[PDB]
Amino acid sequence: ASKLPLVTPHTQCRLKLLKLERIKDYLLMEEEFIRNQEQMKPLEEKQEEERSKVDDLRGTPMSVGTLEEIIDDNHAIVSTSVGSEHYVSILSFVDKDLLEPGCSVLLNHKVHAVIGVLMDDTDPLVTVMKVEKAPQETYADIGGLDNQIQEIKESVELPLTHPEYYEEMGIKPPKGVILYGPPGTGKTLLAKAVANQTSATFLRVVGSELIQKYLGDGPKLVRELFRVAEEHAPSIVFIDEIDAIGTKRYDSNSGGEREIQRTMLELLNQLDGFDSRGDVKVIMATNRIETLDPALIRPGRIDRKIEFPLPDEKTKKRIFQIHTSRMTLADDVTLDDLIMAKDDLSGADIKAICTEAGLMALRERRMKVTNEDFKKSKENVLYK
Amino acid sequence: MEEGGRDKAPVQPQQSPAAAPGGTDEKPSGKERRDAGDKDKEQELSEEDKQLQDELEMLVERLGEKDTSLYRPALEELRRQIRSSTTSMTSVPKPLKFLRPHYGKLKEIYENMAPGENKRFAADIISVLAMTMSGERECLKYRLVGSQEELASWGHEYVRHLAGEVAKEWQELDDAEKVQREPLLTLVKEIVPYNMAHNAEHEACDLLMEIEQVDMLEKDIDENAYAKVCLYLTSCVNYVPEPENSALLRCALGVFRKFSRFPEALRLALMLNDMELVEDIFTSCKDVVVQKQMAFMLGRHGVFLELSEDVEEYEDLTEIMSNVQLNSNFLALARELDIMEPKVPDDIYKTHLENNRFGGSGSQVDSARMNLASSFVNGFVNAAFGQDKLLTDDGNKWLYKNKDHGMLSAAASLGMILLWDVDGGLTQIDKYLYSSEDYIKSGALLACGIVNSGVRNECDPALALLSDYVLHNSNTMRLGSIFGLGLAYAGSNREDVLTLLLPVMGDSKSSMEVAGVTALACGMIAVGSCNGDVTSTILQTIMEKSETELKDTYARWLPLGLGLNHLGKGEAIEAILAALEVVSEPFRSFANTLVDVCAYAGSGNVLKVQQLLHICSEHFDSKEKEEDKDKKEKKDKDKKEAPADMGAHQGVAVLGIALIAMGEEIGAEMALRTFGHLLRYGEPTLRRAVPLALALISVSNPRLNILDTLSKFSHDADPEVSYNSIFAMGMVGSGTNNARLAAMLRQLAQYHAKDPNNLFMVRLAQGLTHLGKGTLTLCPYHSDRQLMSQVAVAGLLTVLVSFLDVRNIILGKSHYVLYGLVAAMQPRMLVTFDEELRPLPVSVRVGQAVDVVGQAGKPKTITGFQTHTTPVLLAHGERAELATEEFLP
Amino acid sequence: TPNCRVALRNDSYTLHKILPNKVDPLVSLMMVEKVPDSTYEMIGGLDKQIKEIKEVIELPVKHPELFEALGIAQPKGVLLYGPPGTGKTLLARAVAHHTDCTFIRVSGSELVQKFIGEGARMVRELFVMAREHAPSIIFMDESEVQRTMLELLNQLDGFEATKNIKVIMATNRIDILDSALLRPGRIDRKIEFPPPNEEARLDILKIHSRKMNLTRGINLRKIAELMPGASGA
Amino acid sequence: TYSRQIKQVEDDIQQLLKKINELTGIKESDTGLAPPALWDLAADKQTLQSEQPLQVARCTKIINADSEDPKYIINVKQFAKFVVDLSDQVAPTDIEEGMRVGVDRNKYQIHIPLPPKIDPTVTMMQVEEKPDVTYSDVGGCKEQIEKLREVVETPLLHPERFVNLGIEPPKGVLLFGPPGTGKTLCARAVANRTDACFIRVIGSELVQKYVGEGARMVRELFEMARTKKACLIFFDEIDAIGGARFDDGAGGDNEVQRTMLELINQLDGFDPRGNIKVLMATNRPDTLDPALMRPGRLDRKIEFSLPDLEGRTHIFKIHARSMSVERDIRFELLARLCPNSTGAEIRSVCTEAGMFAIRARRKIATEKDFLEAVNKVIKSYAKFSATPRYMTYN
Ligand SMILES: Nc1ncnc2c1ncn2[C@@H]1O[C@H](COP(=O)(O)OP(=O)(O)OP(=O)(O)O)[C@@H](O)[C@H]1O
Ligand SMILES: Nc1ncnc2c1ncn2[C@@H]1O[C@H](COP(=O)(O)OP(=O)(O)OP(=O)(O)O)[C@@H](O)[C@H]1O
Ligand SMILES: Nc1ncnc2c1ncn2[C@@H]1O[C@H](COP(=O)(O)OP(=O)(O)O)[C@@H](O)[C@H]1O
Ligand SMILES: [Mg+2]
Ligand SMILES: [Mg+2]
Repeated sequence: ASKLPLVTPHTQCRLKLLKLERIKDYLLMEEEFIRNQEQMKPLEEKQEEERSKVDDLRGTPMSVGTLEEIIDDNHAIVSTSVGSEHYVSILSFVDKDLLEPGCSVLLNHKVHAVIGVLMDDTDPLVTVMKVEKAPQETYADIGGLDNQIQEIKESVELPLTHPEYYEEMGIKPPKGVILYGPPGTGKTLLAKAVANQTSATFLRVVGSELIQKYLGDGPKLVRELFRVAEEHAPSIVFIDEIDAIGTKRYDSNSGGEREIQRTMLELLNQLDGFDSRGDVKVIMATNRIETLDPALIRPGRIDRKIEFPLPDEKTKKRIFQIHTSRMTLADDVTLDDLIMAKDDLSGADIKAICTEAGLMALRERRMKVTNEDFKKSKENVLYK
Repeated sequence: MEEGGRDKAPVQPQQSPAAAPGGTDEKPSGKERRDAGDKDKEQELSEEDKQLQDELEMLVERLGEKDTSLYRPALEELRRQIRSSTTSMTSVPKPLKFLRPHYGKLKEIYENMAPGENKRFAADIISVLAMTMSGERECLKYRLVGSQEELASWGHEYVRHLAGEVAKEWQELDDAEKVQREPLLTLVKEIVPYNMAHNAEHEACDLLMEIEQVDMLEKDIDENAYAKVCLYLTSCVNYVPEPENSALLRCALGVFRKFSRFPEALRLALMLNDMELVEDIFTSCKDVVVQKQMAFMLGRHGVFLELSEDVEEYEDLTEIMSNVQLNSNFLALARELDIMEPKVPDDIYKTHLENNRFGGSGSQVDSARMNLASSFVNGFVNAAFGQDKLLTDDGNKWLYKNKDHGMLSAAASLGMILLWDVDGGLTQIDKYLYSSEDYIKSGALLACGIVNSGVRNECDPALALLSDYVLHNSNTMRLGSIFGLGLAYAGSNREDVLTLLLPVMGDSKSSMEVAGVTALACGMIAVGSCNGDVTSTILQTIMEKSETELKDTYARWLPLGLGLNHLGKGEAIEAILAALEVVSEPFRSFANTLVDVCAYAGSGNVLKVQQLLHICSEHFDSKEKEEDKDKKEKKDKDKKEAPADMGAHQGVAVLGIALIAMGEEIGAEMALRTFGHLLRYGEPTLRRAVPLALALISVSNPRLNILDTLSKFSHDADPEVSYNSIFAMGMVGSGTNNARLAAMLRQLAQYHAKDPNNLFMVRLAQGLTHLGKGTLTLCPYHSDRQLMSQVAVAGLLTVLVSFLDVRNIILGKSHYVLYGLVAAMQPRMLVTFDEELRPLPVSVRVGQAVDVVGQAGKPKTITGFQTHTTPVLLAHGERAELATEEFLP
Repeated sequence: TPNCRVALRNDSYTLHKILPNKVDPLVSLMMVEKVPDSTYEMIGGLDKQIKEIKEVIELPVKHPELFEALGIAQPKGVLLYGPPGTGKTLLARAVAHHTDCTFIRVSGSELVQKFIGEGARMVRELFVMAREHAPSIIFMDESEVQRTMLELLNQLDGFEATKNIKVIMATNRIDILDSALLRPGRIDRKIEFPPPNEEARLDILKIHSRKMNLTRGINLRKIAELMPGASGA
Repeated sequence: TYSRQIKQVEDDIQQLLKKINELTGIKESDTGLAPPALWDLAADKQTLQSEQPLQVARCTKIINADSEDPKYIINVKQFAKFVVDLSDQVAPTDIEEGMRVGVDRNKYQIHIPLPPKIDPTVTMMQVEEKPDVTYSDVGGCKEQIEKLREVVETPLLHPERFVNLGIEPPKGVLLFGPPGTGKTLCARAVANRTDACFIRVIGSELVQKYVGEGARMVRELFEMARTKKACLIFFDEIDAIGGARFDDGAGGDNEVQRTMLELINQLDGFDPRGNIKVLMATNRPDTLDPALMRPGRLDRKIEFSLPDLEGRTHIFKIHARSMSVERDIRFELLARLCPNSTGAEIRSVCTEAGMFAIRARRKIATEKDFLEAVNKVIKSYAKFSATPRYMTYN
């Protein structure tokens, strides 16, 4: 039960013999120590006697109150659910430690004295923003990039899995990572691969839903966001499409662009607060890297800037090989004709043509996908 | 299921061993050549430790086991070659041919004959050959033979050499961490007669390796912290010749054979003092070894370096005696006046600030016993050369007011002002000595015995405290004149002034408050010989303690100096010498557990602890032996303090659990002392658990037990953020916890931790876990606080200056001849290396690096850089010579 | 059960009994909205569009393995488009009615808001009720709808593991929506809804003329010729 | 050799820990109670003593007194108001008007005064705790450090050299420059060195939903600032809390301007904060209102510019001291290669240049590793660089 942290001898050596046999000595002494209590203590039982005595102190109508201050000599001002508030005292089975301003407590029904504290069932927004399971397959699903993969493992994964290199180097990891390029080139996809890979708690928020309809609710949402991200452990915060805070204007926003601006001010703090930040990693992505404020883009707030180019054809054929792997491909087709059909197709375009061609197969109930499926498929996808 | 096809090994080893009784008689070639093909194929096809699924080793013995039992025993004409082909094949799978009762019958194949040169088919293979089989030999077979049949037949004589070539086979194959399996052979082989195997592998260990001396060496001290009595007796004297015969590290001798000093042989460490005085190299390691012999773990040595070559290295002994003691002065003279420490810090009484405004008004606490603690505004903060010129007026104007033991207290504070001094400490006493007062003169001359602590020069062999002693017809002109002499000469083994203090015991004077601390003076001097001391104690114990039924003045004081007269050995002879000495009524048999367990300061012999907790556990005790069970609980406070850390969390998971919460008297009255006898280390697992039962007062009991654990709770040194927990307890201590008996005690508690800033390493664990006597000087106060009647009159002789073996704080020290280098240090957490891959990662707290004399802390291990290599002693010892060397381009 | 009413004595607050089952926050929601529940039998001449929508919605519930026979991922997004009054709402209601899925449209209203949360600072809080009625379909009308759909698809692009949840947006004039929504990997199928011809005006007269008290001999062909294709409304 | 013998004898005592730690009583993991071995002294006494004699004493708020008689006027949270009385245990002195007091439920009389309401979202931005940034780490701007530090701490550490000279030291100071220049990092050294209440304020936190709601947070902030002896108030990104009043037609951004005006009135006009020192920090100072730019509020106007050469070399010595490098490199060449750069960018060159050593297999970076850092961070990331339109502060 969290008895001792020194576990380092690791082998059949004798620090373990003397030390594990030392707590073993004090557990023979502990067992025969407590053995005299059940041997020669018939006065009270104390396993439930004094427990039932506490349960006879506290009444059955256990009211739930709220903390707003603390005075140390076991009395404080607590608020009832009505709003009228008291100056009750605090019991001695209330282990004054989980008492913060705003905490849910248990009061008496009669004199409303502080009986116990209450575990919080938590805000649903944490479960809203928390990614639970692994999204999809690994980095082998990606293909073609092979350089920025080393960059992202370099900035995120290798600091996590090997915290030896940076200490023999005498260095800290690079802080901020941003992603940019043309749309549909794998920016979200690589983040799915990282969410597959890591063991840190992973958070994802769309940049569009940063904006609000009430005044200051944006920056309050940012503050409680980084509260949530900090209060866990070594985590990863992902933000997609942060240009959308600057591009579009919506009529739900009661403030103008001079509320969006203040939201960017509070975020601009929360990347680079004077406070000790902690073990929080930030991964950002957009396709309009030129629109936003470069004060958010400076090194110190974002260190590594990673461009995603359009696929060259050699890489394209690899992507065809990926998205046509487990499908019953008829031999009629030639992928090299399908490569140069569009000069600047994205990685999403290939998967769109493959899936839509499979839909053309399931129109005719067949099992293999033929050439004219691709011939009308590129007409369906590309041209409209 | 892919069976058949390649099944040659379940067919031809199924047929030819089956036709081997049909091919032994009347077929002379098929008996032996198929046995040769049964030996090289089972040999070569099982040498590899990657295919542990051999094709015969789990296959042939469905028929080959009964064929073996009808092959080796049922043949009866076993000749000279067919034993080397038979018992080399039938001996390899036999720990897995048989089931778990193989252990009595490893010999029905092997003892017929050990075939030849058994390692020839055990060269490449690590432990699947027979090393597991030889572990099965030494586990059960050598235990049953060598229980009372050590000097024996083939089961010992060849087994020495089999257990020699297998033991060198551990240091033959790889130099892996299977090397450390060899003490698991050398220990489990002949557990009590460990000498005969350590002779068999000590010279093989001499020819083994020099790089394999460091982890084998810490392997042997890695048992030799503590053990069973005979294992600690034999393995520690076998521990010594490894840095002398094989290795030449040769500088960690005295601090690691202080272990091997007391229980083994008192002349063994004297012969190792001779081994110190043989290796006469030059001056660095020779200096550093004999540095620790004065004021780091022992004394009684300053008559042994007067040989015929007194120039500088045999003239080292005076430098050991007082010049590096003057370097311990030079700590606060040069290297603590620069950092923070002013002439009068004074600001902790200033830190008692805002009780005038914490909810109401103030100027209400006007108790006269508050000035007993306001004397420690002068007393506690003036350690480490905080000398005062007309800033002792809080003891001067209280010195002439009332409180006669306070006239003892303010004059007694001057010794705590001038500590580790010889230069002017006798002169700072005389400016307040002359007052014609039996209190002022005995407190101040009692502080004369405090100033010279660790000097043992001409200060008072018979000079000052003999003149203080010879006045006596009355109070302190009798008492305080022996305690400063036992305190000052507590590190000495001089017999003459011990015999000057022998008629103090043999006086049979009615001054019982003097004759009680007479044992607390003479017990502090010697721990070995002079049974006439124990005779003089027990004769007054019979002449005074037998014809009475009174309080703990006898019990807390008279046998405690006998525990200090017989401290520190596991031999269990002294328990016969003293437990059969006061065979008596049980209130005089209070001393049954004194000398029995005071000899057991650090070990593990838990069979002592079952006779420490099963005789008198509680028994509901209707006011009969609660004090004897509080002393039976008092002797639970050793066995724990230096046996290498690992014990604190379960000590608090014992005594924080079932006496203090679910006991009657032993817990609620007494059982908190363990947390001020084991520790002053500091961890939240009990520092945040004792004010859980202490912040509540529980006034039903004799409430100065819980308030007795208030200041004691605050006993913990290495000052911390505990000003919240103690300042809230004294702020509620303003109204509650009434000031008529504890106004000395609350500010005693507040001033105890951070009286100064430094000087707190008093916790009996030096280097790694060496003793350094944190028991003869720390003991009589924790023994002294059991009942009461000593917070006001009698125990004020003890509550001031009880523990005074304060062997400083720090280890950041250069000690070059010029004193020009600073350091190259890097303080961290306690060590993490026992073995890992290669360069054993030492510890994990890389983020800090200093170069100066700065603070120590307990769980710290300090290394460096710059290619300095620390070539002096390397382990620990806080006075590395720190020379440098540059064969590293 | 959590979120259940009880009876309760008052003097000691001892738990007394277990009343009914209250009401699911979604049943209240659809009761507020009151979509005009529909079926295949009130569809006027949209049969090829029915054959389209069966392939995207009907098939990946009854046969999810059938796409694993082809190694392709199941579609998740449907865009419907055409002029108003052309059966979008009854079609999307009808398909969910016949495949037995919880037809949940979002409007962004604030009477809806109290059944979603106290503030529900995202749109994503709907997904608790969605995966609680997990075989369900999300519906949308005609820029806040357009960002809303992006916030849905960015979740079920792979970040949500619960299946059988699909979205449907219906509008007109497909060029004026977002090009990021027009990224070709995003939308799975787009279906045009034309104005009715002389054939498809006739059967809506047939179906919708059922519940009237007629007179024998009507010649609705002439009337469907007289209406030059306004819409189905 | 004793492979299972240490295993099962290890395991039955590691289990036998729990097998009697159930007999202790640590179990029945709670919903908010405490361990059984703790409060055991409020077991029979305070269970009947902190409960059965001890009241509830509901807390209220005073409206006013009246003359010649106590006859106080109370006010409570929702209910009515009363004519109430003292207890005998209180003096009539500290029952001043506008005060919260503890009041019994039956006679409705006053037992103890209370501290006022603090609105603990203001208490959240009290820092309680200090960072670790040393003035050693803020190298390159030594005279800015000195000219700041003489305003910040010298009256607080020595309030006699200003009194015996006979001057009032200045009370307000703002800090401004391009981003990443060391402004926030410079404030962390002040919060490191000081001792008084360091109450931080980030300006975007004051944007509230209601009308005038942020102004009450300003008022409570300066009230608890006035409660202390000396206090330090930190401001950050005050462009959000106000640029200037510009309003026309449809009144926009008014709610920010009312908060900014309340900040003006709390800074000056009718009894000065006294022993309260403020400290602002912005990116662009051009937008700020001139009445806020008036001295008496913003007396010191410390510039943070780019380091000339030697400040840069000193910054290389700061961010480069604690990493395994080739010994015989020079930094002066690198500071020649960085004309216009921030300490953030210099730090990124250091922390990137270590990663170049981590690329292949080495342990100590080289001069050409530094050269691989310079063209990347400066010249490859030179497309954005964030600096030039902030040099003109637009
Ligand atoms: N290099 C690639 N290899 C394989 N698939 C790819 C590649 N690039 C993109 N894709 C496919 O394109 C789809 C869209 O990917 P993703 O959303 O990550 O691109 P994006 O740039 O993030 O898009 P957006 O710009 O809309 O955010 C993915 O499901 C992925 O399967
Ligand atoms: N003189 C300097 N010495 C060392 N490091 C510096 C210096 N100036 C800036 N830096 C580095 O730049 C980073 C940014 O510091 P800081 O947050 O104070 O920037 P700033 O000037 O406040 O601009 P912003 O408002 O954008 O943060 C810090 O992490 C620090 O490491
Ligand atoms: N093919 C059809 N058959 C029957 N009714 C139709 C048809 N098309 C449209 N309607 C009528 O149009 C109305 C629904 O319009 P719809 O297209 O579903 O939504 P919207 O017009 O908002 O896109 C209903 O009242 C329905 O009766
Ligand atoms: Mg994407
Ligand atoms: Mg800043």
